[PDB]
Amino acid sequence: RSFVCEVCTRAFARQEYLKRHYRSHTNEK
Ligand SMILES: [Zn+2]
Repeated sequence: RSFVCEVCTRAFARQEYLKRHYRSHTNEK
């Protein structure tokens, strides 16, 4: 199954980009 960022509900082609992408959520409000 694909991978969507429960944060920005953004989907990616790979979890990698997600895991990392999450690193950009360290401070997002
Ligand atoms: Zn996100």
